[PDB]
Amino acid sequence: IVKRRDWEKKEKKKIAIERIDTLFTLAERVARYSPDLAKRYVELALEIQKKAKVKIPRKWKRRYCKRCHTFLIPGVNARVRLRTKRMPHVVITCLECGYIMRYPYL
Ligand SMILES: [Zn+2]
Repeated sequence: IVKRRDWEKKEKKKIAIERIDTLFTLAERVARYSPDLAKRYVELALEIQKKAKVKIPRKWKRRYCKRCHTFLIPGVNARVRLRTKRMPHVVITCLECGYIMRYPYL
């Protein structure tokens, strides 16, 4: 039963990650025309993350505003800059609400 429960737990997390990836894919496709819908998809992905206790894929972790949850598109509603005085890092500013997010470049 230990192995069975472990397999089910692992598969459930994989499913959660699969769903999150799909929701962000849809968010990106509808974001430019329907930003409110993209925000909804981002939030559904965040709900799954919370319920399954999983991490958002690397390819999507920086693509939404942690404050307002809008899907971020450089030039449209996001400013992306790099700072290197100390640790090189990416500075992403949500232009819709002004929230600033930083990520390691390396
Ligand atoms: Zn924002």
